[PDB]
This record gives sequence, structure tokens and C-alpha cells, in this order.
Amino acid sequence: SGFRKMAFPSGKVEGCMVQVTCGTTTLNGLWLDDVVYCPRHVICTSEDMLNPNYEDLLIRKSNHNFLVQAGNVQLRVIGHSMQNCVLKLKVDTANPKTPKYKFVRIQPGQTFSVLACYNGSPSGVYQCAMRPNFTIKGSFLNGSCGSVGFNIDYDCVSFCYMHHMELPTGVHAGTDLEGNFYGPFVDRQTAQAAGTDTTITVNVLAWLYAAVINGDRWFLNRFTTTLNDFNLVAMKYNYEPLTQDHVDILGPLSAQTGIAVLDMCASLKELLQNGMNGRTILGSALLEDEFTPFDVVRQCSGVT
Amino acid sequence: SGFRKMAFPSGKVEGCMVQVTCGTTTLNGLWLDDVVYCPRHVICTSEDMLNPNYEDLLIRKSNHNFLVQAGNVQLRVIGHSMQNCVLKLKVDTANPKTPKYKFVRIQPGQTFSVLACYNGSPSGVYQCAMRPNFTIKGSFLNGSCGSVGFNIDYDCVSFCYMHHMELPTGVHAGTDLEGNFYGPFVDRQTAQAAGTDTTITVNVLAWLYAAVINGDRWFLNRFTTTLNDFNLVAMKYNYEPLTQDHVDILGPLSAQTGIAVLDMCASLKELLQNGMNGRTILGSALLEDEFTPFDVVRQCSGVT
Repeated sequence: SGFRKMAFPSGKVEGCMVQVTCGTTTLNGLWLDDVVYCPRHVICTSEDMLNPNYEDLLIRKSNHNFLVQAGNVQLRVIGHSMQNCVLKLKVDTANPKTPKYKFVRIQPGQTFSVLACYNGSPSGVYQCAMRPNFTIKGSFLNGSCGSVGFNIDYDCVSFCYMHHMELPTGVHAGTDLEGNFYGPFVDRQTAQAAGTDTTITVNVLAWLYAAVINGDRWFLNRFTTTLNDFNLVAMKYNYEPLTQDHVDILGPLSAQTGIAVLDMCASLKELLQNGMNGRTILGSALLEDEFTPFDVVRQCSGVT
Repeated sequence: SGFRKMAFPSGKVEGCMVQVTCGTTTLNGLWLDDVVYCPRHVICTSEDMLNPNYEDLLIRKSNHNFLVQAGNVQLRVIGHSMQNCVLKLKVDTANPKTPKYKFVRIQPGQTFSVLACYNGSPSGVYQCAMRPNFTIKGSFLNGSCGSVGFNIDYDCVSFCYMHHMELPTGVHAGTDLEGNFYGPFVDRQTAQAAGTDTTITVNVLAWLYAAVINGDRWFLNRFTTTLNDFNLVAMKYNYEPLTQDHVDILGPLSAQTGIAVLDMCASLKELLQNGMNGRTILGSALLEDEFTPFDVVRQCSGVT
């Protein structure tokens, strides 16, 4: 029993972290096979970041300008290319600790673990979600760029995020491992405002199911609702619309607890309308939305 | 910017997890050098757990009865002994992945990361605190016993906790790596009730400092208080007494933000008396107490 914001074990990813330096900028890189991936803004000076022309800035860079260090040993760079907003540095040595891996582009609402790194060294691991406005709420200081987000399926690491920047509001923006930013963000130090940070409804319902499984049941009421009725309330509270696909995804949790998805929606509707009244659910005084239905099943069944 | 409940990178500990089986019971063990540490209740049947005589039960066990598997390979047990509530299984092979390590017994209020494991395999990592009633609020299912809690200082892992049991209230109890339980708990399936789960005041203040550093400042007021005045309010709200030692520990955070510790105490006093009024601090609607002043400094400075 008990339910925690749990991250994947980070060992497999720790073995891939390297330091990348270009000129006076040092950030992190991900070493998989004989390629090191890192944000292309490693080639920029803080000045260049105001209006960078990456192709032009890259022309002044040679392989020997990218210093890649794995632990305390230097890697030899034999090629470099830009793919969208990431640089791929070909090295002469395949990473011996390369795990089985995939590059995936996640959708908003999906969660992942972040291994925060500085100078190619892991500092901590925490669990995040891709917000509906394509930002993440991380914990990143200067030097953390190139830190990655990932999910693990037994022994295969699916990398989904690479840290690139902090918006002036303190939220974070980054790319998938193909260098495409999540959302409309750009690797430029300019006016970039995030949209509405709506609540991930399907995740809240999943977490309410986790609460029932773990004994916190005070919020269960005698009501039911419909998808259309619930969605009128969801719109009012800046919650994402609940679809039949979400109801289907919640099916295993509904089966395990015996609580119909629409009955849980009515409980959530009353929680939104009446508040928590000073009470807590799974140690939280707010409705938690950074657990997917898959995370709830995984944590409640002990998948390794 | 941003502040997350962050766990230490778990790689160093993942390399130490093994599976221990005795009869029909399988749990986790920690393999450091040529010793595997595990809860002594591995020798019990669910029946034995009602009133176990561990010394007597252990007489019927030989080295060959403890099956230790590291990954998919079997370790040879050449000795076994009981130290308090843990078994030490001497194996013929030193763990090649043994990190630099120490065994430490933490005090209530101290935080640590837990690597939840099943069948010797890591399932997830999360951050915990030793509660003032010597329980922890973890996420542990059957099979998770022997999962460990730890802190890391650069390359040295200080193991502080080994999971042993869940109380009938859903909270967790375990030992240090010398086998001594935290608190009054015993490895017996009997009536064990936890005491008052008071709030770790020094940690709340540390987290309020983290909030100020990260821009969440609405709760800062025009007031100050004294240690004695604040402590009268702390007693009323089941908060731990704040001592001059705690004020001293908060010194670096007070210096960085320019907010005197007693002024932050007055802000906390008003938060306790008036509530949050539907507002949040660092994404939380309750006062968070599972970040120590050291964790706040570490996360705010990027220690690797």
C-alpha cells in the first residue's frame, strides 16, 4: 500500500550521460551507440541566444570544437550534424553502457522521469508530465540543458524529452530526441508565453482510482454523470475534455475497484464544485494529474 | 528554476539489488562486498509471522536454503548470520558493482530515496522522510521487503533504511542496515500502532525558503515572531518544536534570501492560522515537510 510520485530507476540513463562543451558553454549530452545528442544551443554565446542563426553559427564549428567527456575520459568527435534543434556528435567509440532504446515523441498528459544532470553528472531523478500547453514543470538550473526525460519498459529506455530552456515564467521547454520542440517553442531568448495549463482529467481519475485502491475513499459519492455533463464542468474548471478513449483506458482501473468510470467522474465533479474542505487524498490537498492510468496500474501491480 | 520532490540517481543502488528466497518466500537483498543483507522475516511462513522465534526458526536453516540470485545468475552462500532484524548472507563472490558505501542510522525529519524492488529488480525510485513517529510513507507492495533507502554524497552511498513491513494503517516500518528498527516496531504480525505523525517544522521552513528562491512569495508577511511564540503555535498544529539548532541549520537559506528565520516562522505561523485560502506554494496546496534544509540547498545549487 501507499502511492508515491515514482520515477523509473535511472541507472540505464546515468550510463549515457556525458558532458558537452563548445567554446565557453558546457551542457549535457546523451551518448547512445556512437552518437552524442545535445541541444544545438551549445554553439551559442548568451548574446547569440537573442537571435541565433544556427546554420551560420555551425559553419564556424569543426569536430574538434565539440569537447565530449564521459566521466573523466575524453571522446573523439569524428562527425557532427544538426537535426532540427539537436546536434548529433558522432564519436569513435560506441557507448559500452548503451541500453536497448527508442526515441518516442509523447503526447500531452503523458508522464516521464527526468534525470537532471550538470557537467554530464546525474544530480537527481523526478517524475514529470508533458503539460497540455507543451511545457513541463521541472527543476532545472543553468547547466541542466541536455538532461533527458524517459520511460522504461522492462529493459528498453524510450527517450522522450531533452531539456532546452526555461520560459520567463519558470516553466520548461524542450524537444524530443529528433530535435523537434514540444509545442510552439523555439531555442531563442525571446518572448515566449505558454498557453493555458489545463488539468489532465484522465490522470486525475486514474489517481482517484489509486486513492480508492489504497484506502482513501471519503470522496466517493452516491452520484453518477454522463461524459457530456462531466465535460461541461471540466470546461468550467480548465480541465481537459474527457473522451470515450480516456474512459476505455480507465477500464482496467474501473474493473479492479468496481467503480464505473462515470461514477468516478461524478465524484471528481463534486470535488471540483465543492473543493476538498480541508481534507486530503493520497497526502495531497489538490487533485494530482501527473499519474497516467498506466502509471497507476504499474505502481499498484509492481512492474519491474 | 522549479522545485521538485527529487530522488538521488539510483544506478549505484540498482547494481546491489539481488533476489533472496527462503522456502516459499521471495524478497530483496542488498549485495555489498561479499555479503547480502535482507530482512530476517525471509525465513518465516505467513503463519510464523504471528509469533516468530527467529533464533529457533534459523536453526532449521542451512546456507543452501538461502537462494540468492543476482540478475539471472546464482550466488553461492557460504555463511549466514542474524544481526538484530537482518540476515547477513556471506557469498563467495564480492559484488563487482559495490559502490563506496556507509551504513547510517538517520534521525526523524531526515529524507532519503527509496529504490522499490520486486524479485531483486528495481521498479521505481521516490523520495521519503523518516517521520517523527519513526514510520515512513512509502509505496510498497508484497515482495518489496528488502528494498532500501539511501542518500548519496558524490560517489558514496549511505544506506539508511531497509523495508520490513506495513502497519495495519498503511504506513511503513523498517530497519537501518544493522537490523535495528526505526521506532518501537517489531517484525511480527501484531497490533502495532504508530504515534502522532507530527509535521517536520524545519523542513517546512526550508521548503518556504525554496519557494521564495523559486518566485512563489505571496505568503511572505510583514510580521516576525520569537522561537517561544512560534513554538506555542507549532504545538497547537502538531508541528515539531523548532530549536536554535534548526534556526542555525536554516542560516544559509536565510542568508541567500535575506529573510530572517524568525520572519519566515511568522509567515509559517500565519499560514497555519489562516490556511492557504485556496492558493498554492510550489504547486502544493499543503505545507510540504519532506525536504530538509540540505535538500533545498542541494537542489537549488545543482550538486551532482
